[PDB]
Amino acid sequence: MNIVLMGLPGAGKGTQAEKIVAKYGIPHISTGDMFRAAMKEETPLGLEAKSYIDKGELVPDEVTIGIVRERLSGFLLDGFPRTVAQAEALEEILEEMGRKLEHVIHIDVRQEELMERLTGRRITYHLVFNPPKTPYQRADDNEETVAKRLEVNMKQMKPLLAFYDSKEVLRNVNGEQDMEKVFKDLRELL
Ligand SMILES: Nc1ncnc2c1ncn2[C@@H]1O[C@H](COP(=O)(O)OP(=O)(O)OP(=O)(O)OP(=O)(O)OP(=O)(O)OC[C@H]2O[C@@H](n3cnc4c(N)ncnc43)[C@H](O)[C@@H]2O)[C@@H](O)[C@H]1O
Repeated sequence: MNIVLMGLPGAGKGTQAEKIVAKYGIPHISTGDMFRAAMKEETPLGLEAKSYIDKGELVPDEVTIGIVRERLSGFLLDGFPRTVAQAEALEEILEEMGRKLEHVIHIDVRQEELMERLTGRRITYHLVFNPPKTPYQRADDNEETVAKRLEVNMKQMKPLLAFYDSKEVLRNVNGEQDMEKVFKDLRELL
């Protein structure tokens, strides 16, 4: 059970991740969560990562690969690879491990829906979609920062999708649905 979740900021990676972990019971290696853990603990990694994360940019491939390579030593990779260079590195790591990627799952959502999804997010919950009975909000979910995140991720998305689409491991799922309907489709694949 070796799975990769990729998707644009706010597509529903982490949302589906929790459901995948609860259903199947596997490790969940989320670069985003790892950086947030590292940032909060003020480790050297966290410090140098913070500048890029707060800017909305991607942290360099070297350090991102470093952190993942060690941490892999079934699984659910979340937000990795999100560049080709990262994916190129993963292929070697996995061959070095003796475990191949069974499925790469792209959660497809539309750049318009993402702005609303990220701004309305409360941590997950959402103000209009998954509302709490009664009423924190992420630092990088600011309108201005979200725009930078979408810009930067879309650019790296195409080369990846094409990469994995050629490999014949890519599987698109319709992300623009109810949470459980999105998960059902994942179930079908998994
Ligand atoms: N490999 C890498 N290389 C370089 N840098 C890296 C890296 N990996 C991480 N980073 C760094 O990490 C930073 C942040 O990355 P990261 O923390 O991974 O965030 P992201 O990739 O930008 O995506 P988000 O986490 O914002 O959205 P999500 O996909 O988790 O969706 P969510 O479940 O919240 O759900 C979205 C919202 O919508 C709602 N929602 C969920 N599902 C549905 C549905 N089906 N219908 C309607 N609404 C829904 C939810 O309630 C929720 O509020 C990056 O800026 C970068 O700095």
